[PDB]
Amino acid sequence: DTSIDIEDIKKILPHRYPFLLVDKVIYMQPNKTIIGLKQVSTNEPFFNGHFPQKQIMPGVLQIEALAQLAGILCLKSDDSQKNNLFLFAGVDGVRWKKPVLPGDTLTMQANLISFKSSLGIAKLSGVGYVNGKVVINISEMTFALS
Amino acid sequence: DTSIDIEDIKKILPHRYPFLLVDKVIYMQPNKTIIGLKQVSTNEPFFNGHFPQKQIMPGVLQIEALAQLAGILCLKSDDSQKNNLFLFAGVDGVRWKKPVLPGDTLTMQANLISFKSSLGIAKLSGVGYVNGKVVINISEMTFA
Amino acid sequence: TSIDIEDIKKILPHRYPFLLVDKVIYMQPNKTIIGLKQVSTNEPFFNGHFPQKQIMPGVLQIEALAQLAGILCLKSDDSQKNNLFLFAGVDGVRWKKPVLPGDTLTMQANLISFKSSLGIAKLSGVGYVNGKVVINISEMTFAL
Amino acid sequence: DTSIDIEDIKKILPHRYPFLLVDKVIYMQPNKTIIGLKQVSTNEPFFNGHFPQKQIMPGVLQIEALAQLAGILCLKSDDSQKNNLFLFAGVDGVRWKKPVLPGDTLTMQANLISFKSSLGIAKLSGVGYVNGKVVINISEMTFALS
Amino acid sequence: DTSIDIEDIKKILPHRYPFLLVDKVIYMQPNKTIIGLKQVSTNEPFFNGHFPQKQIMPGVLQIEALAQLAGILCLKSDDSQKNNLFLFAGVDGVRWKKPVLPGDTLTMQANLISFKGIAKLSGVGYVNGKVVINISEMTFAL
Amino acid sequence: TSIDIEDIKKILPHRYPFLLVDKVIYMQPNKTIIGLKQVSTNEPFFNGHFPQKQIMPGVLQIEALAQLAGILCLKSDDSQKNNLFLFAGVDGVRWKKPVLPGDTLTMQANLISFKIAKLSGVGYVNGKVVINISEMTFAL
Ligand SMILES: Clc1ccc(OCc2ccccc2)c2ncccc12
Ligand SMILES: Clc1ccc(OCc2ccccc2)c2ncccc12
Ligand SMILES: Clc1ccc(OCc2ccccc2)c2ncccc12
Repeated sequence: DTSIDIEDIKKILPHRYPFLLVDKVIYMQPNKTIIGLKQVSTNEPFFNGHFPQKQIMPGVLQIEALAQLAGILCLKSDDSQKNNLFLFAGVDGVRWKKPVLPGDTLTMQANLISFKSSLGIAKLSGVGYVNGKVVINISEMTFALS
Repeated sequence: DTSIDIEDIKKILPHRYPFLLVDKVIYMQPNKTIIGLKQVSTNEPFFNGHFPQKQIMPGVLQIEALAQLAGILCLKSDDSQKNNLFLFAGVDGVRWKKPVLPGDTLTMQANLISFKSSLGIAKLSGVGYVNGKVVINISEMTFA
Repeated sequence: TSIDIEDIKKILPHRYPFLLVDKVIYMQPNKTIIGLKQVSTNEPFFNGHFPQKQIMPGVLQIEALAQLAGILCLKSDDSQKNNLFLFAGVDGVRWKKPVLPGDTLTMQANLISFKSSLGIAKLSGVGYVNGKVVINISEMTFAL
Repeated sequence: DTSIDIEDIKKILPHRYPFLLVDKVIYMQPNKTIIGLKQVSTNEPFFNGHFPQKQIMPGVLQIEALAQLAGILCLKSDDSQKNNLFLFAGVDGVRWKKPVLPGDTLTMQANLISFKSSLGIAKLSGVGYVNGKVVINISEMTFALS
Repeated sequence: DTSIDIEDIKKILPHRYPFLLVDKVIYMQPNKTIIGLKQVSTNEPFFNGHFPQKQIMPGVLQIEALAQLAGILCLKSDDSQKNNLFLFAGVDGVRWKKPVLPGDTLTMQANLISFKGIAKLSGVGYVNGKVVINISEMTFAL
Repeated sequence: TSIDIEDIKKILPHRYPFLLVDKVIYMQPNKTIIGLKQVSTNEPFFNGHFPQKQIMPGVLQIEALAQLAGILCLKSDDSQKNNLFLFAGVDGVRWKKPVLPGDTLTMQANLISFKIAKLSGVGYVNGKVVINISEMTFAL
């Protein structure tokens, strides 16, 4: 198996509609890496405003999606700190290569770099794909246990 | 490269948010068959109400998506009738086999049975798949 | 009996924007149920169906009847303390007239069969706007 | 006795979703009176917030509905001022008697009192009903045209 | 005073999205007065309908904001009646002076007149220290 | 030169629920831009971020500053009559303080290079720094 459907995602993360952007976790290795996806449908509430004339997934939400996927890893790698409210502290080295569109499946991988659990400091890298091609690159995502 | 993306789907169907349920058309043969997809995400407005404790894509929206996909075939097979507001006339032989969940891709095939080049009205069959498994069966969708 | 929207939510798990029964105006356990849905412009599906012309999607008329059908099943028999029913099949649906903002949709469902703790219920359904037939359904089948 | 339907109402009023609260106009007399209705359904977006435990139509939106209805009468009594963006200027003597609930029909009547072609100063009274019973009573609505 | 932030507002009022119209209470004196604010942003769900061509905060929603602020005062002034569902009963003498727009900060004050639940309150809203809305009398019901 | 939001929608193509600039208070073409976003509870994202605690998601603060940035670009040079710009990359973002219901978010974007347009961006609540962005990169 090694899979996780949205009901169990909701037990881990606090995020709800309209700001839960991880539909499924397909693979996870604690303290190491996590693979998951987000489905991109026209029937999402952000598309109307971005944009009326042309529907492109906001890249900033692509950041959020990966961050949430990254958040799951930390929470399942270490839950000694029984607090699932993770906040973005800093993000670095983001480059967007290709528009993500309604219809695409967004395949995401996040890799855990450093964890000093006593503080609440987690650093991660992230890559997002569509059809095996790189759409979003993230060098370093910094998250805070508050 | 025979396929239709969101923008051109919106040039064909009048449907908009939150009731446009075709993301992509991946194959189409005029007057014969159409294959498309709808991505199923937690970030869709119906899941909060269906249901709070357990997110299941309402089966009636699976009828809707397949029927919108069917509607594209009718309109691209014959646009002499320059009007894109078709209405569902009836539906028959719907069985739901498996839940459709956030994370799935809904792959849909609609097959044209009859088009009345005399009376007026289209009849089509529909099938929807998740990971190759059959989730929805529709014997006959009726259009006018 | 009558049943208010507060008591309806005590029976059905459906929440916004997918609860499509406003009131149940008559009920007879194991036999028949009469209810209503008020159709207003101020509903979230009307923007997307359609921008140029607001017609209540026929599939939601299926949804509403079947939600009203579900209430009858849960009140006729609740030994199965499960309110999460799912649509299993629907057969013989025919839409006669567009349902519009301003309309009251008066709905009747008639219980045909119930196989106890197998959890199979079969029901017929009709909808009306101004005494006129707008939706007919031969058979709604549920997995209790 | 032209029944007025959703589409033609939208041709009179600039209001759109989720702030158009007239579904139909069933009777109109230019410069005199107007009767219309608003259908009250659970499937409206304001009901989740007002209130989670008990759905009651916000009394203020009942004001807004009569205000839109009255606004239809003004625009169909006199459109020499081809500016359909009318704003609320004052409201006086509003009483609420009964809760307006999902499933109800809100039947609304507005009566024109005064109208000066000089600025957009139109004064109107208004009553709302559910099952013939009075639910909202308004002595005077004052509307300024921009 | 001491502020009542958002989370604590939701513990006093039963109102939720999209009908909670009080963002913050900056000062409150039980049985006397309450001062609060509502941030007016374009990213609010009513602005698309009011209006497509020109975004103006509906006037009746400013009544609702002040009526919710008033509501906080009543419920904290006396919670012997531990029923937070207070309903509008009457409103009298409303006069809107100026359009409230996206970008503005709506500063609001409600003043308790009488309490017997029967509570009467006056209300005033400001944008840039300028009066946008006046309310002589709000009447409310349990 | 001061501004109301009807004109902002004539510049930017973003609409509800993804227009995140309410007012432009100052703009010097090819140089700097000062704007604001009002943070209210009556905003659609707050229900999901989070149920128990309402905090403006940091990524949407990037979105606000970047929309403010894209206004400067479109007014500084509209020879390229395409108002659909797209984020290409963003670098050196640090979040110092939560943005909450009740706050005003005062934003400043400073144009660095234009051939591809680069910009820095800072966000304040009460004159105190909440968000810092070293480099935003755009591709119209
Ligand atoms: Cl000028 C401009 C155009 C379009 C935008 O949408 C967000 C976005 C983000 C990533 C990739 C494409 C688009 C913008 N988002 C933020 C800031 C500016 C923007
Ligand atoms: Cl009794 C009941 C329970 C739940 C429902 O949700 C819609 C649905 C449709 C298809 C499969 C599962 C669920 C219902 N939908 C329509 C009719 C009845 C229903
Ligand atoms: Cl071609 C097409 C056009 C419009 C539609 O709207 C849904 C609907 C359902 C019932 C009556 C009218 C309209 C469709 N609904 C389902 C399937 C196709 C459709």
